[PDB]
Amino acid sequence: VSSVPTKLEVVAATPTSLLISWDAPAVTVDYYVITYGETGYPGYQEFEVPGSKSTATISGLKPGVDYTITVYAGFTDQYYYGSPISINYRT
Amino acid sequence: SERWYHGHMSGGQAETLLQAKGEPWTFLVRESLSQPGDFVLSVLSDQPKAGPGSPLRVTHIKVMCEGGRYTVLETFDSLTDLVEHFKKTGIEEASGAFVYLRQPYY
Repeated sequence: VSSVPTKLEVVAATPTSLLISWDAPAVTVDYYVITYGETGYPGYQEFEVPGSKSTATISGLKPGVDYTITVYAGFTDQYYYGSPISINYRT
Repeated sequence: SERWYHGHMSGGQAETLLQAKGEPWTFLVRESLSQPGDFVLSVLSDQPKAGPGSPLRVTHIKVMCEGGRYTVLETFDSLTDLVEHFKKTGIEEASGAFVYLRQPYY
């Protein structure tokens, strides 16, 4: 839907954790939703973050595993979340 | 085959619902708010989120739906046939990590 978070980086990593930062999209966001899980597998964990926050910490990962980290914009207006931006990082 | 389905429900509300009624392998099906038309299998694991006493880790599994078929491989006619199939052996949520569907959340 085009108004999607414009970048998503891993700012600092330990073998079992990541500190991701995204940059807000052009439109006002009420909250962000972030999922993460192993690339290729259907399971993922989920947690929400206030609209004023652009960084989150992901903990409890296994070392040397490719995880897929996805961020969505959340709006109270909308039934569904915004378009996602996602990367892949190896712990 | 319909009472474990909760429709428009967020992943975080599922977590809150499953962690409070905190018995392992309690599951429910909800539509995905990230992809319309798909659904999510939200399962309460037996693994604590942290140390002893902490809530149990909730795991969400994408179930894709196109052409009237349902998949998480193989496909299924309905969400019931999917849930019924994985109730037997479980879902490999991650490399070597399985979740099991024992108790439906009504």
